[PDB]
Formats: sequence, structure tokens, C-alpha cells
Amino acid sequence: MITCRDIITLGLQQARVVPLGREPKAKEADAGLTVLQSIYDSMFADGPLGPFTEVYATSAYTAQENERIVTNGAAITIPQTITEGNETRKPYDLTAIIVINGAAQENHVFSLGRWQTAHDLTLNSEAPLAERDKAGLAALFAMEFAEMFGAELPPRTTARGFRFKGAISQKLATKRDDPVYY
Amino acid sequence: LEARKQPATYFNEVKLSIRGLVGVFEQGDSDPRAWPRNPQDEDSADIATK
Repeated sequence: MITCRDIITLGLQQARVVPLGREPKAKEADAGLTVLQSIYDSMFADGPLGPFTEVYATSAYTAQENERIVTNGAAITIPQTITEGNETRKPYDLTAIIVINGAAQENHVFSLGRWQTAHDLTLNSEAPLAERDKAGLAALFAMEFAEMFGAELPPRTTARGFRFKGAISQKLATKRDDPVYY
Repeated sequence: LEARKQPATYFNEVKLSIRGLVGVFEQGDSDPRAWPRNPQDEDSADIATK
């Protein structure tokens, strides 16, 4: 379970501001939480997690793919399996679900067989979609978080983070069909 | 060709060259006939073509 504070510890010694083996202090590892929350929250709003579909139902509705639920009082259940004519499949890789009550947003994302949670992301909870790589997610974090300090990231590891942002902005992992010769 | 997912097209341009060449022979057909070589009692023996 890769916690949130493992990224901020890896992110800070990535930009060589804390040394190897020592941990961040209290004021350093609590300003990094508000900016690591901001990058995860700006991916469901309008970013590489795909466009969303509006819906307004006040009933026992179950959510579909890529659908932003804005119900007021209801029971919205995120599906685990989907049966498209006995094609009992799991959902696609990196497709999100938003549920919005009166004032509380709860985003969701399905990355490698598990629904990550990605809201109210505290210092103990696991980071969403960091199982794909750990040292790539700490370079996209520390790319702009290091600017409040003096330092900046070197170019051999800056372009590592721009690969991770493009590896989830394309969803090119799942195999698709060949050209057709029609 | 099936491993490239390609159709296997052919342009059968060798049936055209035979179908119109049999049709020349087939139209100009013939019934047989015997020709008496000298008309001194040889046309009377041309019952053979009948």
C-alpha cells in the first residue's frame, strides 16, 4: 500500500532538497498535501480522465461509465461487473465515475482491477493509480512543487513525468483492432 | 493473403478469350455432304449424303 506520504517523501528527495534517508518535517509534508490534492482534483474536473456525461436521477440508479452523477438524495452504487449480453466483463482501464451530492464530491477511477478512491486524500490513505509506477508519479508531483523551494527538476527525470501524464492521457495499453482493408 | 486480412481478388480475363472463340466455331456449324467427282453415273451414287 503506497501511502500519500511516500510520494511526498520521494518527491522531495527527487528534487534534492531533503537528503537521502531523512524524512520531511511537519510544515513541509503538510503543504505538499494540499498541492497533491490539487493535481488529483484537476484531473476529474477537466483533464485527461475523459469527457463526462450529465445525468440527474433521484432514484436507486446504478452508475455507468464516465457519468457524473449529481443526485441529491439517492443510493448510487458503482458497478463491479458489467453484463453486455453475457459478455460479463470488468470496466475499461482508466474510466472514471463522479457522484456529487449537495456539497461533497466523490470521484472514482478503475485502474488495474480495483476502484481507486481519490477524494479527501489524507496523509495515510493510499494514492490512486500509483501502482502503475511510483517514481513517475513523484516526478509529476515534484515538477512544480519544487518551485516554492529554490531547486527544480533535472531534465533526465522531468521527461519521465511527462511520460506518465501521457500514459494516462491516451489509454493505449488495451489492445485494439487492426486496419481492415475495407 | 488471409494473414494480412486482405481479400483475394482475381480478374478472370481468360474466360473472355475462350468464350468468344468457341462461339465462332459454335455458330458456323455444318451438316455433311458428298461430292461426286465426275458426273458419269456418280451423282446417282450420292444417296450417301441423304
